[PDB]
Amino acid sequence: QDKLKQAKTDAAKEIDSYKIQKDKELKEF
Amino acid sequence: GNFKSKLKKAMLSQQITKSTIANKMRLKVLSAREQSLDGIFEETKEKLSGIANNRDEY
Repeated sequence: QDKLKQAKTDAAKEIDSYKIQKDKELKEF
Repeated sequence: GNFKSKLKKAMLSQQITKSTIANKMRLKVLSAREQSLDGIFEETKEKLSGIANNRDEY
């Protein structure tokens, strides 16, 4: 059983880092 | 949500910013009417001196 990867799936960190980088569009505007 | 608030604030600032600009843009225009009018009165004062120096007419 590879249940350890179940925890490793929590990051997945860049999924929100890219979102924050895009949200920097408010500062750009 | 943070984004939201920040964006709103920026827009709000711009609102206030424009609300400020127009305000002073008005005040100078009004001031432009005042100063010219003031100048008119200045002229009158000058002329009021002239008639005040014409002894026979004064």
